[PDB]
Amino acid sequence: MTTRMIILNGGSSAGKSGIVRCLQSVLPEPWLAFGVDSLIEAMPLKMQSAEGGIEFDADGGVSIGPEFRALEGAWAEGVVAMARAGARIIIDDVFLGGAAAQERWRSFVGDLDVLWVGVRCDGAVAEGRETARGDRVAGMAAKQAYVVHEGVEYDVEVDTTHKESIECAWAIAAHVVP
Amino acid sequence: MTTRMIILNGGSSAGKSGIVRCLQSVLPEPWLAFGVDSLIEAMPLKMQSAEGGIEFDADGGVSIGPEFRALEGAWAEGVVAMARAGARIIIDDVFLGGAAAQERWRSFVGDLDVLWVGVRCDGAVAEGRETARGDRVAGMAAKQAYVVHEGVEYDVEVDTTHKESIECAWAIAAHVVP
Amino acid sequence: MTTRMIILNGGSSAGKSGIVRCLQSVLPEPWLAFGVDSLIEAMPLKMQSAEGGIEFDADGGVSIGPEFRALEGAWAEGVVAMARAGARIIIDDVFLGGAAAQERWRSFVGDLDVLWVGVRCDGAVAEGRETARGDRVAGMAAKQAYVVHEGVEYDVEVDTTHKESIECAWAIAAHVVP
Amino acid sequence: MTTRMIILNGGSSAGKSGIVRCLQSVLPEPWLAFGVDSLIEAMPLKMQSAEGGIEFDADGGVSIGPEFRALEGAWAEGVVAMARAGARIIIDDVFLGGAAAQERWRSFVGDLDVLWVGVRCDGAVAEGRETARGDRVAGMAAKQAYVVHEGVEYDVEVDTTHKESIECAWAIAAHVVP
Ligand SMILES: Nc1ncnc2c1ncn2[C@@H]1O[C@H](COP(=O)(O)OP(=O)(O)OP(=O)(O)O)[C@@H](O)[C@H]1O
Ligand SMILES: Nc1ncnc2c1ncn2[C@@H]1O[C@H](COP(=O)(O)OP(=O)(O)OP(=O)(O)O)[C@@H](O)[C@H]1O
Ligand SMILES: Nc1ncnc2c1ncn2[C@@H]1O[C@H](COP(=O)(O)OP(=O)(O)OP(=O)(O)O)[C@@H](O)[C@H]1O
Ligand SMILES: Nc1ncnc2c1ncn2[C@@H]1O[C@H](COP(=O)(O)OP(=O)(O)OP(=O)(O)O)[C@@H](O)[C@H]1O
Ligand SMILES: [Mg+2]
Ligand SMILES: [Mg+2]
Ligand SMILES: [Mg+2]
Ligand SMILES: [Mg+2]
Repeated sequence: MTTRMIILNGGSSAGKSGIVRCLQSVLPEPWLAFGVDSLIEAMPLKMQSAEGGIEFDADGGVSIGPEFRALEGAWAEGVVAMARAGARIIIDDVFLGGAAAQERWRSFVGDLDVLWVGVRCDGAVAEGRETARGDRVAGMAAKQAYVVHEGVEYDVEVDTTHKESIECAWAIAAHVVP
Repeated sequence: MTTRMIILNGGSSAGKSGIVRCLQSVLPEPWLAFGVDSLIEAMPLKMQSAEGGIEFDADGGVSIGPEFRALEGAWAEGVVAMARAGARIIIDDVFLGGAAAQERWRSFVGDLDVLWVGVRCDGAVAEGRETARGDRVAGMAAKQAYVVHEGVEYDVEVDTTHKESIECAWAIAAHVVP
Repeated sequence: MTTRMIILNGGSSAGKSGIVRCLQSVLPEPWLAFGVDSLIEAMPLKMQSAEGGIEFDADGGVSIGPEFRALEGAWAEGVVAMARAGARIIIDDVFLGGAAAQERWRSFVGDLDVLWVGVRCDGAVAEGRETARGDRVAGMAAKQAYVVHEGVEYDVEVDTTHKESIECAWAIAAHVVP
Repeated sequence: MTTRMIILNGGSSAGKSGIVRCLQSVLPEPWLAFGVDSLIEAMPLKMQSAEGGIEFDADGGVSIGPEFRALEGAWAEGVVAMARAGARIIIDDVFLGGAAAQERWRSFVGDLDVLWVGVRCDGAVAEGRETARGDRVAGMAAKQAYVVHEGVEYDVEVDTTHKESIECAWAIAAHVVP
């Protein structure tokens, strides 16, 4: 019944991190937030230049090797263990592998009560926000806007194309069982 | 005729910096961007704890003393001199003093060809974005959403309540004379 | 035998994060880094204004309430679970409670093979670096420089007062069993 | 007599920005700080991918084109105009062209009272700090450690190899005429 973990999936610039910060403010109990950004931040800088690490193409493409996966996997078991220990966890990720990525997460969460959230946004709109964010490599938002949702099953879906982050946070918070 | 400087005015979280980065991307010639954020960044950290410096109240209020003004004034003459020297300058500021703030800027720009831009956004919407930005002191967006525009005259007005940053950038870019 | 986790303890501005980034570069296998900075970053922003959250005094003091501890505890079990799952973890923390803080960590790591590292630095020198870092609240470095080491037991001790981060990283890396 | 502007020159990771923040804290009057970092930040992001913009090689090399120079030049006249208007300015730059770079600055400052500061640091030590800073492209520090000082004339020279930033700030502050 009680929601232990909230997992958001959406393309780059779809507005996930904004929604996450809104949720942390809205939800009464303290929720810990981790995601693709914090993981990469925690990983050695050289992982971004490594063999089977992660590589960001100049056109917005992304390649993930086994070195990166091995770590991410251990990290996933860790966040789940945190939830199991009583910490409310919010995870924002990018399911590059679509359904396969969701399945990978399912293998780690087991029977933990999870709230699966989909964060959609028009490709062209996301691209604009990517440019607005100033520093982002161009091309990622457009490339990930749709494929990351293929075959993915959600409990709640929000679309930031015409809805503010705080509004999507309200919609999501309503599906969180205390 | 040729636009030398673009000055944007709007409350906190109205979306100015996003628009500025979009303009830098859109406009063909290179535009240098400076604003309230970069100025404070350039000022001594102690200016934020000083006598007649700048003080951010816990409720989102802002107080500016003479020490801060003295510097800002010299800085303003500097950015104008940059434009005079041929650098295309974009300035994003918050006219806390309404018309008075615009008048102060006018005293510095002289007959320089300037494009005055107003960036409006619904107070409640701006507040939401403030929360989404995660780290912002709560209360500033609501407090500045309307008063900073009182008596201010613009050449172009954009409203980010229902328009993306890139879209507002297109509207503004159309009024920029090459 | 094989080192699974490296735990660094030292006062603010002692140079922990610099050493951690050097270790991630030096050590051949990928090491995940988490610490006080990333935890606070992951915690709701409101935790910094909460009842039994964390509070940074204007003079550099720090108060931790039960709300903060509850989360930190679950988080600690999580990073340990990550190590247990095969991820090499580096943790940089500030043992405000001295030996008590180390004991708390011991209760979580169990028999996991851990490398306890002490990072010392002259109080006045740390204070200077605090000022140099530009944005840091003044007073923290001096306050934490010595008490955080009282009764704490280390496997390796490095002193950054006259040694570069990369040098301390070499000293620490030599005690890491592959 | 009265010092109007302080210009620091040194290779990447030599510790310039740390010294600058120490100076802003130490010096009694408020000093505005601008440098290579703030300029690039103010320039369009695309300047880093442009024809005659700025390009950072993967090995730490740096190439500056005419597009970048044109802007920098106008910007230089601007900071000088700020000083002329009464704002105390601190500039931290990297004289890639050695004496030629200092000459370029001289053409802009005219007879303005300037304090020329040299910030040296052992190449290998700077490289280590580069790694410690975590995110810096490797190779820049070593490449710039010595050539940027060739034929450059200073009023004060500080060496951060064995001196803290705050200490170098004290040495520099002593040559600042009120
Ligand atoms: N609902 C929204 N309406 C308009 N702009 C938004 C909205 N949500 C977020 N933004 C803006 O979009 C930009 C990018 O969004 P954000 O960083 O939240 O995306 P993200 O999905 O977290 O990105 P990534 O997947 O790369 O980590 C930011 O500048 C953010 O402020
Ligand atoms: N048109 C928009 N639609 C939705 N979200 C937007 C829009 N423009 C900007 N945002 C988001 O609003 C937040 C705050 O906006 P931004 O930082 O651009 O405001 P600002 O006016 O520059 O703030 P300040 O005055 O404090 O410097 C950011 O998270 C940004 O991504
Ligand atoms: N060995 C060193 N010699 C000189 N300066 C150093 C050294 N190690 C780190 N520094 C500098 O000291 C400053 C503060 O150090 P750092 O941020 O690494 O400390 P920290 O212990 O991680 O801080 P906190 O506990 O607040 O997280 C930084 O500006 C850093 O570059
Ligand atoms: N005197 C010092 N002793 C030890 N570490 C130092 C000293 N001064 C600075 N550092 C550290 O060296 C690193 C790099 O220095 P810093 O960023 O100040 O260099 P910089 O010359 O400003 O770089 P750039 O030219 O790329 O802008 C930082 O992590 C900083 O904390
Ligand atoms: Mg995100
Ligand atoms: Mg702004
Ligand atoms: Mg640290
Ligand atoms: Mg610098």
